[PDB]
Amino acid sequence: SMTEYKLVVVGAVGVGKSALTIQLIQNHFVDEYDPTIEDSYRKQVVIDGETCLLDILDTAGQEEYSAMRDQYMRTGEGFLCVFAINNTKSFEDIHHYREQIKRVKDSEDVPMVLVGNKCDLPSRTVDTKQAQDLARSYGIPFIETSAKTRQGVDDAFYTLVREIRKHKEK
Amino acid sequence: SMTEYKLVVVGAVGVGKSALTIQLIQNHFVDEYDPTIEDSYRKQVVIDGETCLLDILDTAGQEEYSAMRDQYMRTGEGFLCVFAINNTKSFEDIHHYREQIKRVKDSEDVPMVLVGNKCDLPSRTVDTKQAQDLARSYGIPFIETSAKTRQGVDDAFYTLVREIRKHKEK
Amino acid sequence: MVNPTVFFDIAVDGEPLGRVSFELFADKVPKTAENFRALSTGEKGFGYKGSCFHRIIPGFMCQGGDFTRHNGTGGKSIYGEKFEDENFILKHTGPGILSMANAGPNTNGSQFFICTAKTEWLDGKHVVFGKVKEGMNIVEAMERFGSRNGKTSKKITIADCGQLE
Amino acid sequence: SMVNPTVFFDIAVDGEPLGRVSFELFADKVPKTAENFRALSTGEKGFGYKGSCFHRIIPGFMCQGGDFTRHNGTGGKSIYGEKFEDENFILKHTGPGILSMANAGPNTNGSQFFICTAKTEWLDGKHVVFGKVKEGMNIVEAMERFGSRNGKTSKKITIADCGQLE
Ligand SMILES: CCn1c(-c2cccnc2[C@H](C)OC)c2c3cc(ccc31)-c1cccc(c1)C[C@H](NC(=O)[C@H](C(C)C)N(C)C(C)=O)C(=O)N1CCC[C@H](N1)C(=O)OCC(C)(C)C2
Ligand SMILES: CCn1c(-c2cccnc2[C@H](C)OC)c2c3cc(ccc31)-c1cccc(c1)C[C@H](NC(=O)[C@H](C(C)C)N(C)C(C)=O)C(=O)N1CCC[C@H](N1)C(=O)OCC(C)(C)C2
Ligand SMILES: Nc1nc2c(ncn2[C@@H]2O[C@H](COP(=O)(O)OP(=O)(O)NP(=O)(O)O)[C@@H](O)[C@H]2O)c(=O)[nH]1
Ligand SMILES: Nc1nc2c(ncn2[C@@H]2O[C@H](COP(=O)(O)OP(=O)(O)NP(=O)(O)O)[C@@H](O)[C@H]2O)c(=O)[nH]1
Ligand SMILES: [Cl-]
Ligand SMILES: [Cl-]
Ligand SMILES: [Mg+2]
Ligand SMILES: [Mg+2]
Repeated sequence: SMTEYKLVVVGAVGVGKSALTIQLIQNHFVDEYDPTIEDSYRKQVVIDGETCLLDILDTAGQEEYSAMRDQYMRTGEGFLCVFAINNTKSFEDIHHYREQIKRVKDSEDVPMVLVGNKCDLPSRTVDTKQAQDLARSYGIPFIETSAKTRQGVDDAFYTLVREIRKHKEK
Repeated sequence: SMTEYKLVVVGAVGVGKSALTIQLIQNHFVDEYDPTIEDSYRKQVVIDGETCLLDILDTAGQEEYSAMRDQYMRTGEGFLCVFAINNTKSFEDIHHYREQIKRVKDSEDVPMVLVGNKCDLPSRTVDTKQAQDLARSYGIPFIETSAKTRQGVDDAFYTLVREIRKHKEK
Repeated sequence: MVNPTVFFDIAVDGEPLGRVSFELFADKVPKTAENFRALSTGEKGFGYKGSCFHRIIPGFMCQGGDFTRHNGTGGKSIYGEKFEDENFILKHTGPGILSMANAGPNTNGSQFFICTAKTEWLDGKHVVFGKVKEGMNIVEAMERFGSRNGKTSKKITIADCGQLE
Repeated sequence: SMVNPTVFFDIAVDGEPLGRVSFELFADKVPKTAENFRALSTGEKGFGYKGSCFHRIIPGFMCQGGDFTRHNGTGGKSIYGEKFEDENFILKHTGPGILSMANAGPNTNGSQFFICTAKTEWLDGKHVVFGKVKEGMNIVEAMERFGSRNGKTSKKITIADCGQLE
């Protein structure tokens, strides 16, 4: 039998939420930017020998519409929290997402993965160590990804599935 | 605040599952048949003064692929069980859909609404009393609809949300 | 003087749908009205003619005006790529209000939106500078081509545009 | 083949040539079903596949087409009438390139067919297998890329020409 996972991709405008999702789902990348309102995808995959149905909600980076954003967090089972390694403000924003998820879920233990995207670009402004230390302080995994080269894309989503499994089986 | 409900539309091939869903989401109807593989939609509504997001999974009428169909029922919170009032076999098929939902969800009390669609047509073979009697034996509501005229479309989906909310009170 | 009026002839996959005209509130928002007026006539050598209403969300608005990248990300004003928020005197009071799209404070270019409902949460963030005069029924038709995520079911364009006497 | 006919499709994407796919039809084992597909490919009865669309393409599974009557994935007709019976289940859906009849349940073969892009063994005993791709599996692989999870195609994939090869 299979198992379904409700993943939600969050992070600041332009960090690559959609590009990551499209690489996972459709195995391609383009430079052209299509700003998101809201998109949802379903994909069957095998993770660690188990058949999984991934439901992925690709959210917009904008920060308004708290009623809708809160509902995304209430329904979601795990959160891919994305910043870009060449966008310092997007990294500084990350703690807002952790705070909002903990507030809406009323818990300090929510499945989440910190993702430093655009790791192919030679314009880094956020050091890997800074992000590793922040994730360690939250008790969550951290991975660097590139939606362009595909580095880490499957691993980021599969790690999030593994975090949800651990939380549900605890 | 808001809530969200996962609604799943089931029933035999050709009964009007998609036409009903398209009326709710896109406010139109065409006579052309577009056989479903699988489609999902989202809509924000207010029901009994309470705002909610409706996630609607529009399933195919076919009965194979039990692993996928079981997953549809595990994740779904309420089911529209649709037959057509001019298709006696589709009415006879209803008990199968219901037994499957009960077994997958391990419960005799799952939110569901019996929907008798195509009530605009002059070729009825299932009378209202037959359907009301079946719905009464299940302890669920019966709603007659026409996706063509839009009669009962909102009522069918809103009634299902009401059934989910009643179930959650237990 | 009399606020200027401009028109858009809206098309659906190239076929005429109808005309929408707008009053531009030059009396209250002169710099922003003048940008939209000039982009509607094309007199600077660039502007709205041919561009798409790329984002239409039923219940909210029809957004368009990207004549530089043709993909919802671009646009430019007659003053440069961007210009400052002129004032917030006018509000998003109901259907037909014409307001500037933006990416945050002081980033007005060419993209704009026509409200199809009151959108009061945008007050103080988006500069309102005009309203539909004739053709709300055409805006209502445009709205039916939209969807939750703004993607349109057919391509909605400004086939012609200009200034009325 | 010394016994089985070969037919071809010239596939187009929004009218642009993509390539040719040819098929061996297993008339030796499935004669009635093979003969239907052959005659629909030559158009010799006055109707057939030329111009029709691959309306449902699902990557990892199959490319389905053959509705030349309703032109929307609901129709079909055979050279024997609107429908004909399942002839036999001798052959199985063993892998990419298998050509098999689409249907709406038992004994409802018409003209719709599918080309497998993977093994689809759960269809064995329910869909009549009657041929296989001979040349042009790379073209089928290229068609598969215009599909999606719900079968809808991003561009219109058509049989621009078709016929029988000696
Ligand atoms: C949470 C879902 N969600 C909703 C929402 C809220 C409540 C209920 N239901 C929903 C939707 C239906 O649930 C899927 C909204 C909404 C809006 C956005 C993203 C998600 C949203 C969103 C995304 C990008 C840009 C903007 C908004 C502002 C935008 N700017 C640009 O497009 C610039 C361009 C000018 C350069 N770009 C491209 C960048 C990146 O800045 C702009 O000025 N306007 C002009 C004014 C209406 C506004 N668009 C817009 O579309 O609001 C849609 C709206 C009203 C429904 C709000
Ligand atoms: C549960 C989701 N789901 C899946 C599935 C299973 C496992 C994993 N993931 C999925 C999908 C990806 O999850 C979204 C399938 C699938 C198939 C259907 C519906 C839903 C499905 C479906 C729907 C209508 C008709 C048919 C299948 C049979 C059909 N007949 C007609 O089209 C006739 C026509 C000939 C007159 N019509 C129109 C009617 C009504 O009968 C037919 O002969 N074939 C030729 C053989 C492959 C087959 N189509 C087909 O498309 O299989 C798709 C397939 C292989 C992915 C299975
Ligand atoms: N080099 C590189 N570019 C990337 C990468 N990921 C995204 N981009 C680029 O960054 C831009 C924004 O990407 P996108 O996925 O749309 O960002 P988003 O976070 O979904 N934005 P929004 O909040 O508007 O939905 C695009 O031009 C895209 O090609 C990456 O890993 N490497
Ligand atoms: N007169 C009338 N026709 C209807 C009504 N609802 C659906 N139809 C028609 O019945 C046919 C099948 O409808 P559709 O919604 O596709 O059925 P479905 O249950 O989704 N079929 P599937 O199982 O293949 O997904 C179409 O031709 C549609 O126009 C209705 O209320 N009245
Ligand atoms: Cl906004
Ligand atoms: Cl099937
Ligand atoms: Mg995005
Ligand atoms: Mg359907």
